[PDB]
Amino acid sequence: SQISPIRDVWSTNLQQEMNLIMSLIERYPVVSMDTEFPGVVARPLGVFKSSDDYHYQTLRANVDSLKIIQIGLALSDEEGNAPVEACTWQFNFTFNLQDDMYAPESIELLTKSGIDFKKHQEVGIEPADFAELLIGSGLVLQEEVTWITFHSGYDFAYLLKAMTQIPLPAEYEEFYKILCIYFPKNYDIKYIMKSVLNNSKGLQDIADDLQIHRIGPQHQAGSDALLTARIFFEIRSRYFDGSIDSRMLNQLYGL
Ligand SMILES: [Mg+2]
Ligand SMILES: [Mg+2]
Repeated sequence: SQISPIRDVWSTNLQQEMNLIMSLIERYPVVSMDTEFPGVVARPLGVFKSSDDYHYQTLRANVDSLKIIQIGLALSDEEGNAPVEACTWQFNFTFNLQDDMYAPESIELLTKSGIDFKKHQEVGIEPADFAELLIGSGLVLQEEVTWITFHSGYDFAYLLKAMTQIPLPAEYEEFYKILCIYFPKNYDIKYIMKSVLNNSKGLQDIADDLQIHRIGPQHQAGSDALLTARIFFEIRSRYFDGSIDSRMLNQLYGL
């Protein structure tokens, strides 16, 4: 194939690329997702309702405060085939190294991983513009579409933040309720692999183990989302004989 496996999206081609995605989603209704963001800059203080509560209050504090940098969406059909048009889309969001908050370590990691911060400052997408398109796209609010993620608390929180444009709910129970309306059918591969199957490996280590090859750069959301899709179908085949167990629906790792 002579076209790009990873389609990059900027403010200049947002509408075109969303139009392409909208035209494909009915035929390729399995969406795998990842996000990149500027890390964690703080831990909230006090003592907490649990341990997951502490995890949720950490997430909420940082996701509310730190701007999204990339979202990766990889479409597949129900047997794992990607559209020939694109193995994955990578949405690149507006960010300003001089003005915005971030963990310096994360910016360095993203830079080494290939993020063009100057270009994100110049033609990065506004999350709000993306969110209007995403909500009307057919990908969310639809039981017909399955979302696939990995260790997904922050990743899903960033998408909910984009769509709602307001601070996240104060308690996990409320976050979970609203999340399951926008993403009514989702699987977290980390929950499946570690919490159910007692395999603690990370995304890349699972792919290496299963001999699944990565296309694109590690630690970029497009490539990470595509690897997520490929691991999902291989796990479904190897440990679920083709049919994922319904007890794993909508369970997020660590929350
Ligand atoms: Mg992720
Ligand atoms: Mg990633």
